[PDB]
Amino acid sequence: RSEYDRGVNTFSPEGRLFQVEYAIEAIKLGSTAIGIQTSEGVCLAVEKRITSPLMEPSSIEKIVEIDAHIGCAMSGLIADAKTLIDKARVETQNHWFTYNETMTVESVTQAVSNLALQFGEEDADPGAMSRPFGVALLFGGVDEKGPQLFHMDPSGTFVQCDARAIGSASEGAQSSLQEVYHKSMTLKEAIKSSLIILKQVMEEKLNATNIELATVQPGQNFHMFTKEELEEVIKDI
Amino acid sequence: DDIQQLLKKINELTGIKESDTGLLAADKQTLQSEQPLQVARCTKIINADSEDPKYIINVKQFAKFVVDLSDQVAPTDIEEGMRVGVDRNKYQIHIPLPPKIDPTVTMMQVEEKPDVTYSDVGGCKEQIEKLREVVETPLLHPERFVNLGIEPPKGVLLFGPPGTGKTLCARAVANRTDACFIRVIGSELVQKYVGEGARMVRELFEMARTKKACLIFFDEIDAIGGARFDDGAGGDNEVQRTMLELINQLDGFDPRGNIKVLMATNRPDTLDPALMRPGRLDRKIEFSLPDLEGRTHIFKIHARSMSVERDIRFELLARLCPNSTGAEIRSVCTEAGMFAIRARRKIATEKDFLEAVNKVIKSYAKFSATPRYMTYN
Amino acid sequence: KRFDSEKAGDREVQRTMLELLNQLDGFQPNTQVKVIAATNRVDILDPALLRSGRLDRKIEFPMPNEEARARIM
Amino acid sequence: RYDSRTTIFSPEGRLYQVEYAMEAIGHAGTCLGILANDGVLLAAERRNIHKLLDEVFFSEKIYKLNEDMACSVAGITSDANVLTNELRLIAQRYLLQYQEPIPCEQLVTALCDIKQAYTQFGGKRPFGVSLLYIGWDKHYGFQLYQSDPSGNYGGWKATCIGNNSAAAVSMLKQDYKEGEMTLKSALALAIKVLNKTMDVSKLSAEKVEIATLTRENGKTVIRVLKQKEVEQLIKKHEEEEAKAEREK
Amino acid sequence: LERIKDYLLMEEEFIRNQEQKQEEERSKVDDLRGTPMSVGTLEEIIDDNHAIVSTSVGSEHYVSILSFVDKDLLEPGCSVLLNHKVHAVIGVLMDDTDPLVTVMKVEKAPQETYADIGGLDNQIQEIKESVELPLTHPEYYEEMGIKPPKGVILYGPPGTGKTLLAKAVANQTSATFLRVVGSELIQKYLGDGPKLVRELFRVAEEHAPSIVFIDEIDAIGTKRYDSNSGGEREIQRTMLELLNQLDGFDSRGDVKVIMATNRIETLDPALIRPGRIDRKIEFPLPDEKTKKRIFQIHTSRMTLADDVTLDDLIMAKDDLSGADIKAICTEAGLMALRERRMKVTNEDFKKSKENVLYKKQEGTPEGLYL
Amino acid sequence: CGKTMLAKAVAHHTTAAFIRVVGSEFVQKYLGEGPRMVRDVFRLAKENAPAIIFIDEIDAIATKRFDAQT
Amino acid sequence: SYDRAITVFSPDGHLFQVEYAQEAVKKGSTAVGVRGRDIVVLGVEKKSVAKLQDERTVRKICALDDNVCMAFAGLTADARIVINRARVECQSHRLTVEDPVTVEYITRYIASLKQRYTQSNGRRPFGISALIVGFDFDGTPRLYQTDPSGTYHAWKANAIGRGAKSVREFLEKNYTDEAIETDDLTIKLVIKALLEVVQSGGKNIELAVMRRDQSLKILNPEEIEKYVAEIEKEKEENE
Ligand SMILES: Nc1ncnc2c1ncn2[C@@H]1O[C@H](COP(=O)(O)OP(=O)(O)OP(=O)(O)O)[C@@H](O)[C@H]1O
Ligand SMILES: Nc1ncnc2c1ncn2[C@@H]1O[C@H](COP(=O)(O)OP(=O)(O)OP(=O)(O)O)[C@@H](O)[C@H]1O
Repeated sequence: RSEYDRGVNTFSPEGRLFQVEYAIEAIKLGSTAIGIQTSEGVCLAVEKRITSPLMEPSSIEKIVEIDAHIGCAMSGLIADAKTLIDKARVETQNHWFTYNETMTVESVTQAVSNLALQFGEEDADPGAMSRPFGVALLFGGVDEKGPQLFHMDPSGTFVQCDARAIGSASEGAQSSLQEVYHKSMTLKEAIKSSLIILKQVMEEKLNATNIELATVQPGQNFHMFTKEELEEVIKDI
Repeated sequence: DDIQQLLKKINELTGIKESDTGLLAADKQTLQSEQPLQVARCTKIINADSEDPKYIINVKQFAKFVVDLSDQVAPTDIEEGMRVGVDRNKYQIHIPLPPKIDPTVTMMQVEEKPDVTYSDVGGCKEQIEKLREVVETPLLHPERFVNLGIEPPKGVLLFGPPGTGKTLCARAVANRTDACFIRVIGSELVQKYVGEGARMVRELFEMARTKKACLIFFDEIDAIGGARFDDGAGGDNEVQRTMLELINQLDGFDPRGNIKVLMATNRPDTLDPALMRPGRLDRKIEFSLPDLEGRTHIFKIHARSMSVERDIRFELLARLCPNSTGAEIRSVCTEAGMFAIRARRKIATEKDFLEAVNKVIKSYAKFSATPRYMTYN
Repeated sequence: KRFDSEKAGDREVQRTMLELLNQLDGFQPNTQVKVIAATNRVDILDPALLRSGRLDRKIEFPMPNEEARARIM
Repeated sequence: RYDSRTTIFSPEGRLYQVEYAMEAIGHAGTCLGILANDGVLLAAERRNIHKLLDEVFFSEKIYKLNEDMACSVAGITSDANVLTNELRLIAQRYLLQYQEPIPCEQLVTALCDIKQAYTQFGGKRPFGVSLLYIGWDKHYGFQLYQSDPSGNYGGWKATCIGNNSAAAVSMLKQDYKEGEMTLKSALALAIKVLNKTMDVSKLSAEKVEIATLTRENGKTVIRVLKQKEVEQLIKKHEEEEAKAEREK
Repeated sequence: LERIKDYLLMEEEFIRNQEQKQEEERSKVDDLRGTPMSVGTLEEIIDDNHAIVSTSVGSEHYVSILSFVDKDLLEPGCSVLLNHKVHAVIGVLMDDTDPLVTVMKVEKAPQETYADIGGLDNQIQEIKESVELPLTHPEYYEEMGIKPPKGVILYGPPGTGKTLLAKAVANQTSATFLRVVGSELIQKYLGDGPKLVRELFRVAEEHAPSIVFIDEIDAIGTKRYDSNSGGEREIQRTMLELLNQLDGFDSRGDVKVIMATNRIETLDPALIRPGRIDRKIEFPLPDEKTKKRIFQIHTSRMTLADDVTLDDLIMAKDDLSGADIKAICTEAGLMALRERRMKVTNEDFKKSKENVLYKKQEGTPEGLYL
Repeated sequence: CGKTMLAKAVAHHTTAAFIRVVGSEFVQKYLGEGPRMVRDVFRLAKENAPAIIFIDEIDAIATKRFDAQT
Repeated sequence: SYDRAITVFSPDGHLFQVEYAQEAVKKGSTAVGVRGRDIVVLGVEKKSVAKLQDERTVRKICALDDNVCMAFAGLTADARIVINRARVECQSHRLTVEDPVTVEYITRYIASLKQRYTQSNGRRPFGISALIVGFDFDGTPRLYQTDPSGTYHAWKANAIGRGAKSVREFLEKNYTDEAIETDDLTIKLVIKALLEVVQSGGKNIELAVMRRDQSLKILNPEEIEKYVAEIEKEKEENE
């Protein structure tokens, strides 16, 4: 750092962009979210990390529905994620409105990235988004190509990932994922694998309240709020 | 009052006891010979002359004395530029004096070996590797460097956040150096007399030159005048002269020759530019806050001695430590044992460390470590 | 720069500086003896050492230019 | 440190620039008001009196804002002129839209929202003016109000803002009687409080400005007492002190 | 009138402290030793027994040693004692540390145990585990595998009695206690001051278990800022020597450091790091329960009326420090003596709190605003 | 306007030991050097007649051994 | 990095200026809320009567719409602005959609207004953490809270302002399914929780109740006293 971090406008003598890197750091404050993409479908798992018994579990939204075929998991600032999540929800519906078809997971990730990129364009909606967003979004959906999982980052950079981890314990989760992931993994096998990795990397015991799971598969729709099966899958493992 | 009287009576009894209690051939023949034996004050010869030698000697603060050789001496044995002992009464060089050892400089040499292996230092493989080829491999196997015709850096500066492990690595090099290690006392170099410390720095290099291949560790370089504001007040003038004397002896007009210098500073920015310039110190090995693999390794090494359940996950504990120096990771391990001692459980459990992780980092006023803000999840 | 510390001071160092000035000023008119001196900072040096002819020669060393750097490497 | 921008928030959640402006009101002429059953009053200290100054302008610290409302200003002189105009504008704008005199609390809330905005927006400094509002509205009857540079407002049976406010508030809290103010008694309380707060000796008529608002025949009749009316009240206070002599 | 017995005990103790040669061998040594003996450094050792000795006059003549008790103790840097005239080494080297270091050692602690302190029980637990517990039961630490924490910092607002915990440690410590202020290293001479820091530590190692208290550490080490004007504090060099002693190569042996600062933020990060201050203790301003114990302890040895309500004073006013409580108790006694009543009424305590708290004015308009 | 010509004049016409003692002259580097000047005056006033001091050249301080902590 | 600038991040990853705004909420008077089967109730503290000052003007609990009421903790003026904007939106939602505002919508609207101030310099993040309690159409009672950070959450029961943490710890033990069993028992739970951090003042409480079928009513001071006495009797019975 050493100065040159005052704005995304300034460039480092090294040529690095500070502030964009600082926003990448904000994701670490987030709870870990693990997504695995398999031929049967894409599985998303998250650590709810409920702060108090009194607070309602539903209000913390770590896994949200962008559309019937697409689901998203967010690690990072809650408010920033909401602006990006709304754009993805409007865009999937607008693509349906203009083209009478379901938007591909990659195209939604690209569309969301376009707003994320405008950290400081200086032309678009002036007085809005003067800083980089601090949220990393995992988009898991089944499109015409097939099940696809895409990771976006605060810098507008997106990639297709067979398995990925975001948030605190992402680094630990990725190392575990490389050992566990294989091309022929079934969605059921992947769902068990994701929670096993989540249990190892979360300090609290993996009780049903602690973990929220989601799965999108070609035959069914979003189906990304397994409810009371959170207890069933955990007990079997 | 009666209890106070008992103590007063006890004191009176002690007073009665004290009052009642009240109611080698070297010291023989040798002393009679020893008292007549004369003294020979030390002095340093500067020159010699033809015919009567008339060697002229500066006593050490007194005067240039034209003293003839003593009758019972060999003229050849007395030499120009040799310390000698001159009797005050006979005003002659009764016996020559061996060269001054200058023990304070000798004391700084480590002599003993600190018992720390490189294995104990953890999470800095790259920093260890950089030190190995400026400290151990060039000295142990100079042939490889010669084959590429590449000289070793011959200088190293270790800088990093406090508690990173810079000194721990240095003691580890001392354990396996196989060459003289000269730890330097920074306060010793500063001295009451003007430039007295600068004289010591010349001696430090002279001692280093006499030994073959040696490493000098200037820990806390900031103490050795590692800045050159050199303002008009010149409060640091005596130290600034000491710093410059180190710089010239280090490099310029024939440098270390066989001396490798290791300098460790918590604040690198304060160091004077001339010292920072390479040649004096070619390598710049900055130690860095350990990454998650390093944080797990430091936890494992520190906790290996402690008795704990075999199922503890250091990876989770290291993850919970976002930016922790090695000393703070050691502080978590010791604190976790202290909580088990408080509850009197001989074998500690994962929970004890988590309480310590909160205590060592979050409980300290880091503020970032303790979260009251919902802001991000 | 000559210290203005009152009473106790590093008087000896100023005396050494004066001795060099004494040899340089109004002495060594013969060019048989010449002195080369170097400093990382010229700012500390007193104006007296340069004087008018005591150390008239100046040899500024510039930081290496791009052409120079390729040759130096 | 955390000063300059009204926008910056100190690590203790404190807006120093707003706090500095609220403290600044102290360097201003004393302004005090008493709710007074069957009336309401505003009293001010006419500072900076000089032989050459004409004082031709009617009033100086007391400005009417409507047929049934008035305010006394203590703060930066220029900011006061800006706020008084806006308060007058809001009063007529409500009358144009609803054809009824603006309820007093609303006029105060509206200026307070404008004052509040200056604190939340980076470019401007927080207003340095604090003012007292006297008026009668059908919804809540005779009322008295205080506004702060922070934009906070309150309704006070009695309060003071300029100069030695704490001394007046302490004197007012003991002397004031709830429901028994009876206008003429309230005027006496003001002259006595003014004598204590002002370092001026004898409280001469020129130094004091008194404005009284009463509802007569269904119409508010805001009046600024003339010097002769002020003089008789001062003589009565002096005579009362003479009666107090020996007994005290 | 039991005071006379107590005064007698003190006088008797002083008398006891006040009351605390060979036929031929000693007389021969007495003859050998000069009436005046000058102590000087040993520079070189020679087998002939004539060893070079450095002196203030710098006469380094080789001088014979004839020490009856032992002459094998000679070492480089030892301060040998020499005859004023002959200059021969008289005998066993003098072994006394520098005078400034001797003043720090404390043998008597005025305060008693942790009983006087009330409501700092969590703070007492930390100091005990770091200081008293390792010495009393060394086995527990070895079994855990933990090495006992050796350094503590007490940081609190003024009057939270951080020093009182230190005085309590002195009352019940096996270890020799060296009490040195952080502001006691102002040596004018260049050098010397960093050397004094080395001297305090060498003495602590010599005395084996030792506890070092450095009250007001802010003066010795703060920020480590650059020379700037060029005055050059040299205090930074002194702090660096302390930093070296605490964890700078070698080891600290068995010496424990307790340090107290009103402000901890100013203190430089390197000094306040694990390895120099493994355990950190915070003294907060007393709350309610802590205040009750302190108010009781201060009023325990004074006449108390039934009318006085200790709870009312504590609950009504919040912000008073533990020291402030003691001042209220002393002031209340004086308030009663004005009315010539030895017994203290509730009214006296109420008047006392007002008088003590007149200099503490805090807050601005932060009332209507929030 | 003639204050110092009068101040010097008082020194010329004085029978006292009017060491005008402008604030900065023989004064050395010091912090709070007001005592050194006054102490000399008391002794001189005692030696002859009460001495008189004129405060001018008030740059006695601002010495090299001077500077507040921050 | 730097604390001063809403948009500069920190090397750790924190917008400190936003966190500094949360401090103003803590310095505000304590306010508590509970979700009841038919009587969502919010409690307020620190009436702090100032002698010659009228207390109609102080309004810590302000209704936004018929089905939704709100209690603010933090700077008073900033709260007045947020309450008014929420009030306008509630009416606008009825004009845009002829259905009453669901409680979640108004909390999302308040969160969005708060986030918009956080996004750019030239604006100060609002220093309030309002608690919004109401019954939505379909008669479901709900309680939500909004942080100054612009985040919003749904809470069965929560506390904000000075000593909020203490009240929450009390609710963690006290709040039970039985406690919300009766309308009076829910009012009692707010009074008991408020009493712990309200000091012994007792009078310094202004609990307000939403019937979820009727309208918000501020409880009469005498009615509040009767509940306080009933709580004291129950405590004596337990002894
Ligand atoms: N990488 C590491 N591996 C093992 N122990 C470590 C490591 N880093 C720090 N420590 C621990 O910290 C201490 C070592 O600190 P060290 O002697 O290196 O000085 P430092 O604090 O880095 O130096 P300075 O004060 O000059 O910054 C020991 O307690 C050691 O066990
Ligand atoms: N009364 C006087 N008669 C004649 N000449 C005078 C008189 N007063 C002043 N002057 C002339 O004016 C000059 C200026 O006087 P002087 O410098 O003492 O003024 P000052 O206002 O005391 O300023 P300063 O304090 O800087 O000395 C005198 O030196 C003298 O030449």
